[PDB]
This record gives sequence, C-alpha cells and structure tokens, in this order.
Amino acid sequence: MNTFVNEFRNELETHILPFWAKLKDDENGGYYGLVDYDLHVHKDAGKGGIATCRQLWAFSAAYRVLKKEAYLQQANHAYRFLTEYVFDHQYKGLYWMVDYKGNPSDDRKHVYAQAFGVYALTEYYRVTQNQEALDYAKQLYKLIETVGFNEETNAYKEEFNRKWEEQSNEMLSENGVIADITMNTHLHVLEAYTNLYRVWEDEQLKGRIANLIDLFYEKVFDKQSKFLQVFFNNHWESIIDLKSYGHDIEASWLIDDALKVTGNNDRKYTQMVIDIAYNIEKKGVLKDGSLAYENENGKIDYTRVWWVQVEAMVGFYNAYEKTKDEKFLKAVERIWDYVKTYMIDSREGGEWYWSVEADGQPTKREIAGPWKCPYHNARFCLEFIERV
Repeated sequence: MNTFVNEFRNELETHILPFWAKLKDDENGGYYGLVDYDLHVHKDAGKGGIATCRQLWAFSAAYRVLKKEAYLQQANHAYRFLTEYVFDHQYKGLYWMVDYKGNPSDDRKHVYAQAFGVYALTEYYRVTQNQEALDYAKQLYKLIETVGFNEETNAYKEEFNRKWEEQSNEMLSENGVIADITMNTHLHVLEAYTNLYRVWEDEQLKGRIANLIDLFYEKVFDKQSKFLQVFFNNHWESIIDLKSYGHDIEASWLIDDALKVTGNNDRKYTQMVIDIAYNIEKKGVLKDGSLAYENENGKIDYTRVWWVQVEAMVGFYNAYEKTKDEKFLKAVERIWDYVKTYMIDSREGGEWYWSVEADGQPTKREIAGPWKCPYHNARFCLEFIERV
C-alpha cells in the first residue's frame, strides 16, 4: 500500500503540480484559463471563479501535506487573483467568470461558486492563518446562509444575477423541465462547510452541517436503490431518472468526513456511507476495473471521466478503512492501473486527459480550463498520502 501511495505522490509532485505551475500568469494574475487537447495554452482565455478556487485549494492542501514552499507560493498567487478580481467588491461574492485580465465576464452569482470559495479560503487559512482569508470565508458563508438558502423548502438555492437577485435557478436549460434543487450544490456546500468547521468550530455551523447530512440521508439518497438522486423540484422530489456514479462515491467519503469533523455517530449516516460505496463497487465498475459516468433512463454512458476515477479511488479506500473488505482495495488497485494505462497523458506538456472513450482513445477535450483543474486529482493523491 506504501507502494501504491508512492506512485500517487510521484504522480502528484513530478507530473500534476508542475503542469499547473507552468500555467502561472505573472502578468495578468492567477492561471491561464485554457489548455486545449492539443496542448496550446490560450493566455487570453477566460478565468473561472470556481477554477480559481480549486487552484487555491489544491496548492494550499499540497503545501499542508507536503510542505514544499513552492506550493505555498502558488497558493499565494491564487489567493491574490481570487480576492482581487474574482470577488465582486461592490455586490459581494465570487463572479462565475472573469476575462484574462480579471475583468468580470460572467458576473452571475452561483451558490456553487460561493461554496468553492469557502472551501478554498478555509484551506488557505489552514496553512497561513491569514485573518483576511478567514473573514472572506465567513462573508461567503453568510451569503449562502441568507440569500442562498430557501427557508420554505429547506434547500440551498442555485443562480442569481450580479446583484443577488434570484434568476432561472436551475441546471442551465438542458433539463427541459428545470431543477429547483440540485444534489451537486448541496454536496459542495457540505464539503465547504466541513472545511470551515475545521478552522472555526461554530455551533450554529455544526448544525448547518447536520442539516445537510440529514437532507442527503432523507431526500437525496434512495434507500432502496442506494443511489443518490441528482435533480429535484421544490418538494425535494427527484425529476429525472439519472445516476451519476462519480457523485455517489465522492459523496460517500465527503459525507463521512463531515461525520468525522463534527463527531456525528448516528448509525444511519455511517451505514449510508458504506452502502453507497458497496453500491458503486457493484453497479459503477466496468469489467476493466474503470468506472462508467452516468446512467440516464436505461442508458449507460461508458465514458471514463477523470474525476470519476479518482473519487472512486478515494471513496473505495475510505470504505476499505470502515469495512476491511478487500473488494475495495482490489477496486482501488484496478482503477489505478486503468488510470496509468489510459488516463494519464504521456505527452510532454500534458497532464491527465478529461476522459477516455470505450475504445481506449482519449476524448479530444481540453486538459485545463473552467471545468478541469487540479482539485480532484491532487486531492486524490493527497488523501491517500495523509490516510497512509
């Protein structure tokens, strides 16, 4: 197991983090906004608010665990861009997108983005004790708890305009009939708040975590199928037949972290964590050991998506810790083999591919951009390092 973890640490320190460091944008701040499949760096691309949070989180956590000062320097650079340009100093909260010079380009205010801000700012606080960073985190928490929370439905909200006026609060069109409530937003609020409580042990916050856990247990989690549901109406009724294998296994270990940080030993929640992990081991893993992406209606998308694989490795290893069931260890080993064989790019200039098709070929999608950054894959390496 030390063998496997040395391979993850090597991947992290010699491939992943150097690639992201090569995107440091000294002139304009933060990190260049796009690297396409063919490894062109678009220095003038838009810079995501969430991407910037994730960059800050990844470098801060890398520094916490591995303690190399270069990682702190990267974290500082991310912090500056986040607080100087991505934060809206007039109407407050994080922009969805800025242009390459940090001017607002998509000035919508999404609860999901505010959550990622809390998560990243608290992680930076863990390694700096920068009081400003923690205050910023508390401001975003305040927004999410007030304007970003629906008292009536017991649910966090979705999308606002710049001035915090509730918009088409959904998962952008596509739905056809739009969602009022999403699992995804609730997950990342829980993730963020877990990290906040590590740094600020507030009793009210504790209660907000317990509330999220109970929403997961009662509303999100199907106690028959053992899957999470994804999209809901305002009555917390699921509105689409969709299973997202990666979200489930991620949620398994993130909820567990929320349990651990707050001392919540309620047995139904522990059992939920375990049952999800068994469910995804049985239903999500393909015959090559990789994980499928989604099952919509009857139809499985067999694309191997990068973040799904690493969340499965973490969630399965957590499950192994709780069950001592070798099935989970075996699952972790086989995902890792798949990942080294098909998902980690061996091009000079490369990192990880976004996804791999069923034929084994890389999907021709960007390597870095608003929706692909170092958080998932760095976090995976760091979780194993710290757990072992």
